[PDB]
Amino acid sequence: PGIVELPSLEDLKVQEVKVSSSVLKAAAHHYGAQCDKPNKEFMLCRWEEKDPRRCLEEGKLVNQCALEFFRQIKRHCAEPFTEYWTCIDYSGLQLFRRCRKEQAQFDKCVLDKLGWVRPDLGELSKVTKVKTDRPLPENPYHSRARPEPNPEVEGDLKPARHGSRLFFWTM
Amino acid sequence: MNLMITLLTNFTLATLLVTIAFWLPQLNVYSEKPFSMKFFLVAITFLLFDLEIALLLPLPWASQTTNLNTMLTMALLLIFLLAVSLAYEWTQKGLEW
Amino acid sequence: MSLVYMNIMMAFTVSLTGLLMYRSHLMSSLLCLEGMMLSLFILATLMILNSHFTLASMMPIILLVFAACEAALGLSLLVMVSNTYGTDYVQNLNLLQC
Amino acid sequence: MMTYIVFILSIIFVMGFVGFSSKPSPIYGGLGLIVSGGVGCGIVLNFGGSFLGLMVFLIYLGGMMVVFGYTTAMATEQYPSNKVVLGTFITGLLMEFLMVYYVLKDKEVEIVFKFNGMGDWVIYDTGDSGFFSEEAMGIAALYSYGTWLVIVTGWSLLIGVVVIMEITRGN
Amino acid sequence: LLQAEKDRRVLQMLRENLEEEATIMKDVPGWKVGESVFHTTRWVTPMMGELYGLRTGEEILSSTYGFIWYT
Amino acid sequence: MFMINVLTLIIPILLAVAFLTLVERKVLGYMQFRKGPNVVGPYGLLQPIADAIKLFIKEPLRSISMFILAPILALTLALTMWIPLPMPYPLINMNLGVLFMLAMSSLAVYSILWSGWASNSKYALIGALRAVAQTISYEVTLAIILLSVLLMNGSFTLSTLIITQEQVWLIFPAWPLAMMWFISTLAETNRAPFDLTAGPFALFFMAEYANIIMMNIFTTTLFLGAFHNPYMPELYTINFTIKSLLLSITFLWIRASYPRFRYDQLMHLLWKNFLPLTLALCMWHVSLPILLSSIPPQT
Amino acid sequence: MNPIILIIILMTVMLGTIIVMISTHWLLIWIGFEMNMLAIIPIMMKKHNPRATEASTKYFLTQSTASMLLMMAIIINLMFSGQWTVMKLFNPMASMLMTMALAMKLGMAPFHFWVPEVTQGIPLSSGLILLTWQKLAPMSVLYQILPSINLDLILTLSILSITIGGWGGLNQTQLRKIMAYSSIAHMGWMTAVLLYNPTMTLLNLIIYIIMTSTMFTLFMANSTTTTLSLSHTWNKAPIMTILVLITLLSMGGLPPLSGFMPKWMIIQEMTKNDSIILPTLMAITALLNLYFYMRLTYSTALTMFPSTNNMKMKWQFPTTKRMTLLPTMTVLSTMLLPLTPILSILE
Amino acid sequence: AKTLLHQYWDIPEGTECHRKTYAATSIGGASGLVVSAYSVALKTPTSFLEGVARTGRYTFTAAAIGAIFGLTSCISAQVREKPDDPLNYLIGGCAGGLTLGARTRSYGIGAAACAYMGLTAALVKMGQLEGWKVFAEPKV
Amino acid sequence: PFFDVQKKLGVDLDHWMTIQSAEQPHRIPARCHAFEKEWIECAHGIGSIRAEKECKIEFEDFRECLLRQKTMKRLNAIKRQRDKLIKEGKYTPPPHHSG
Amino acid sequence: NVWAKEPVLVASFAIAGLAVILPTLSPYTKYSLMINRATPYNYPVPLRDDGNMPDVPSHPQDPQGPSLEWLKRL
Repeated sequence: PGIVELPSLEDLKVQEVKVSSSVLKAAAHHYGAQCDKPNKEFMLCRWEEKDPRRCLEEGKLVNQCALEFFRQIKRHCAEPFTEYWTCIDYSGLQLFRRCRKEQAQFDKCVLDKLGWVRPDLGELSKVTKVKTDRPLPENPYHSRARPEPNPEVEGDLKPARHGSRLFFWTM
Repeated sequence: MNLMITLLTNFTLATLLVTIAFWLPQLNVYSEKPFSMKFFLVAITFLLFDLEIALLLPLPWASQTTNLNTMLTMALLLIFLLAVSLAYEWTQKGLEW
Repeated sequence: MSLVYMNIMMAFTVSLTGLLMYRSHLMSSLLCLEGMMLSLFILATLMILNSHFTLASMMPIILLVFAACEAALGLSLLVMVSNTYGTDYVQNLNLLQC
Repeated sequence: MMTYIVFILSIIFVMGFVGFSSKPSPIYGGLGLIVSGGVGCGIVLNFGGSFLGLMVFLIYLGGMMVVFGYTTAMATEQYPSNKVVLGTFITGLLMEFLMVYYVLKDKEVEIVFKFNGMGDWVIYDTGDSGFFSEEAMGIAALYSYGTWLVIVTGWSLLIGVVVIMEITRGN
Repeated sequence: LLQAEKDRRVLQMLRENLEEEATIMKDVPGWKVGESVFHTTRWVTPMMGELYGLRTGEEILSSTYGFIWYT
Repeated sequence: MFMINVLTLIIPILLAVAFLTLVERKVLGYMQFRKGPNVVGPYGLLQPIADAIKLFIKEPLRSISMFILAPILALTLALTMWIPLPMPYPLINMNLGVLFMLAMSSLAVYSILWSGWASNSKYALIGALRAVAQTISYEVTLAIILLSVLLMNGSFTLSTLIITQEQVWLIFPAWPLAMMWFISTLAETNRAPFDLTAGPFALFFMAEYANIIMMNIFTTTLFLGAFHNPYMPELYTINFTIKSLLLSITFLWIRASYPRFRYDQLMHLLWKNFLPLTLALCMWHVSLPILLSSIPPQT
Repeated sequence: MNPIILIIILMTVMLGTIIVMISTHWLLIWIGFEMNMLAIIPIMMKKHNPRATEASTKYFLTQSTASMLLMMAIIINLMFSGQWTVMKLFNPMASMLMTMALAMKLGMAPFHFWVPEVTQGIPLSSGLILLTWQKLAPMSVLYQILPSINLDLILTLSILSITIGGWGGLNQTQLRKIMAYSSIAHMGWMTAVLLYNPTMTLLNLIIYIIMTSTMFTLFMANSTTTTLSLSHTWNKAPIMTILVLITLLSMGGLPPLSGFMPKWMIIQEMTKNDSIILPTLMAITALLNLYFYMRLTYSTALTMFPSTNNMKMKWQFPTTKRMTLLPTMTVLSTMLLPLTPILSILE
Repeated sequence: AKTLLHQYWDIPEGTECHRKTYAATSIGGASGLVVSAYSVALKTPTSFLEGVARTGRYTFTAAAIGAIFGLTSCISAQVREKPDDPLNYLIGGCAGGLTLGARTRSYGIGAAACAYMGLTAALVKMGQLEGWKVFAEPKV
Repeated sequence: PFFDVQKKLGVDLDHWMTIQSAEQPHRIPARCHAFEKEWIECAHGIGSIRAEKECKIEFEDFRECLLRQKTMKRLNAIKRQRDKLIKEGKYTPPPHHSG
Repeated sequence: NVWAKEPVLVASFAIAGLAVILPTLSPYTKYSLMINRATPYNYPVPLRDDGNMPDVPSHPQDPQGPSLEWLKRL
């Protein structure tokens, strides 16, 4: 029936953040702390219009903010960040309560040389307002109009006209 | 499918143990030459308590929700009904010998 | 139509014919009723798990616990039949003739 | 040992149902129904299936066949074959082989349906962020939402207990 | 971030699949090339055959049934 | 490497059960005034090995398919029932394993009933029917008590259980529940004081004692143990093994002392003493975390 | 048993049929049918003969397979358009199985083989409660699911139920089989209207329930199960004769009497369509099923059979029975001709 | 059944002769299969061979009814040539009833079969000619 | 009948088990959530027969979302064309292991 | 009295009665409700800015919204 709209690889080519599981998991609090202020624009895009093939621009934007974040943490402190995620790495499913010494070392690293107070609980919660450029559109469900209204049978009632109007039993 | 491999290996090694138990001795030497009612009450008794166990047992997965009052209420109602069934057969001298 | 559903419904029909036709006993008939119960359980379970029908996932467990106590009732009835006789044949039930 | 492992376990499932619905002696029927319940548990755990399938496996295999074989062994004897039983097994095996024939050698099989017989990985989710299950919070309802249903369920089971003792000579 | 990666990856699978479908059905009658069978032109989530078709065994086993019997 | 894992599980089950038999025979011997056995070889090891051999060369005689199918189920339970037991890294990370324990105990009840049917219409099969009834009267108690002792643990995953046992043991928040459960382990192992009750006797005997070792390992994991330190799990393995060994010696040691019940006294005692007390302890364990504000982290 | 236990079990029969009445969901309807089965078993086998044992066996097997076929139809309905709402279905096959399952549930002529056999070897209270509530329960479900039914099924079951409930009984002298055949005939009449205007079906259900209560109450006036016992009821009391006379003739369907009112109004709202062959067939068979009524009347109400002494001994003793509510239901169920415009009470 | 009764009414009346008899034999064989299925599933005729004999006899009698009915239908339509009367099929149903009485070897019973089957055939042709809706409208 | 103590007491004791798209406990969706929302918002004040007449498109859309029938039909057709052209030998397929 | 007759029954009804009644006395059920409500599973959604709320803090670091501090203070 109707043809589809698939935007090709012209816009579908941004270099991925090709780091692994444990490093990305152990860097998560600072990743949500300093950056991920404009990714809620992306998430608001995604929930106001549930049609990916729309929010590609802010997907590119959160990709490049993640890349710049890792560049900024790579040039500065720490190299023992690598020590920290390889400490947390081999512990099966990663209990964050395993590796604590190097968590403190990385804390003092980031706070002295760059800042970034670690987000406490419950700061990665607490539903948040943000602005966009576009107004929120009507019917993202590509919905037709209403089929029909019901004509409301209302108004006050007369008494029984000539009784039951059966074979007899009048009045 | 890893557990299917374990089940297959255990089943095959156990069948080889049974065939070692049977077809090993090559020295083929010399071939030579009412029920009761109170048995049945225990099984159905187990059966109905097992069914109410099936009703009870998803309790700890449910422990993270908001409606705590209704949870505690219907949980105590379920264990209370189970104990009421037990006390009913206990006082109506059912499972006795 | 998710072709496992095809032979599940086929084996349901064969279980139903096993419930219907039987020539010697009644416990085998009740056992084929239990197999039909298993068929209904499996079909509903696969559907609710496919559809991500997460809210009313009560259906297979409640279906089987209820039809379980149905089977328990059937066991008590067959015990009463076998206790007022020596066996549990389809025969020696022809009394109360029509 | 292929893609159709769910389909093969479905075939063995139909084999077990035909194995006790060919009307054997009832303890052989209980054996075949134990086989059927195990492979149906295999099918539902292939759909995952982690909780409910192995759950009611306890009630079905762990609670029913034991009591059936119990009553079957104690009540009647059939103590030491007939052409009707093996003939029913012949007809069931032939209809099974006919279904295998028309599935694998053709496009579709229609009794009164439209079955597309191919690789049944469809339908399946595209790896969403579930993080519990479906079955976990699924059956972890009945307590914050199930007011009426478990009340009438337990009430029906209590009435089942008093019915059973009455029939088996209340009081 | 993972959500954006998933979106780029599923659009990549759909684009590859429609190009290879345009090749693989080049001389068949009927067969409009981009048939959304659903009348309502919206975003619909694919069903892992729309994503993981034409792969022959390995990656469809690791993807469709990987979590279901991993370990 | 996974089949190598399977072989390293199920090759020491033979040595484990055989050396369990020599251990229990020597232990009963020193419970009495007996050095039995010590004459036959160095401290009696070749005596159980060669005695197992002699039991395999007995040449017995004889329904045949049923007689095949019962001990094969018993011993494949005895093999396939050490899978999720989390000696630190378990074989399969099952999301739920305790319900699998219950299901395969019910499969052991299947095994006993099939053997009783294969016994060919005997007063022994009536007694085996009674043994099936007493064995099936216990999975209520075991499942409900197991439900309560996992209720303080959130999930069925049993790795959460090895997390829970780090601070204190779980024997302290539930000791009488644990006592009733240990009596139910004595009950499920079908040994003294809970009795009574052909071939292949080695395979059936093997099934019973592997079931014993399973119940003792599961007891040791469920209630106590040590801490799972990663990158040296063998410390936890050693401490777990020592505690499980002491518990199994205590298990045979309690078997060494008391006469066995009457059947109707066993039923009377079971229902009218464990079953209301289970329900009362379990409803108290339900209302406990809401009155301590400590519900476990069901992830 | 105990009276408290019977209070609880009859309370659960009430609760099961109310849950069938009340829910918008399917699972609760199936649970209501099952609880109805589970609680209606111990009302049968209230005595201790193997007659009631085999009757309970037959009832359990047919009742159970009907419930299982119903659950099959519901799961097919969710194989198609998926919701648990009690409305129009979305399959000819699922509606086909559902009407067949409810036909085994209440009793149509392809499925009527268990009804006389279960109603013979039981006490009268069990038969009364099974007839009233087991014909009351599925008609609610049929009333709710009516706009999705192919008319061939309801029409064939209705025609065949009326004609087999007519043709059976002419050889039969046991009164319970007579009343069960009458139940089959009136359920066919209750079924044949449902695709046209269901108000008539529920009205015929009310009328038939009140008539059946009066009938079995006058069979509980003393311990009678055959016709010759009814001749002894003639010679022991005169009022029971004329009351059995009028209730039998209201089951016959004669115009100055109340049992004609469900027939004629059904004929009316049938024939406001172009259905003429169906009313004339149904009404000729409604002429047919009056003959066993009339031979019971001719036996023990207007002829005078010779009786046996010790009725002389029975003359000294009062009728110290209990009646649940006999005279109210009787004269309401017989003199209800000029209240035909109480049709519209049912909305 | 439905498709072959629609085949029978698709054959005009009208003269497309002995295809009418083919369709009527098919209808009679279907009805004989119905009643033979009831008579073998509600009797246990002891044994299976006697059951096959009873089924073949019932299907043969019903196919004989349909065959001779369609034959004298065609004979009336070709000799007297009044296409739209109930009278020819009254004669036809009487012929079918008398041949049923011949195959059961009863004479007055065959005359009763003549009377009733002729009246039913007259009803079928007459209501189909005027147009009377079978089973339902089902509208209101 | 259809009694409405359900509405007279006004308790949602049954209105949660009923359809999809209600309040699931952890707020997760079903597979065809928006399709049910559109079909129900098509069929709210609608007299159950013009529901068949005038909500046809979205009801067929919901049915083919639930079962996914024609999509599997088209998939089977494409796979059989793949089989006949690999029997032909033209372009031993670079769909697998390439773009 | 019945303390010698069926003592396990007496202890069972005692612990049962306290398990029923004992939730009426607690300073901790409100703590249970706060814990079991304030644990996030799904994504904390964003929303449109221009409702002009003196709430809903635009920064996750910003404590202007309702949060928890009794957690780390036990």
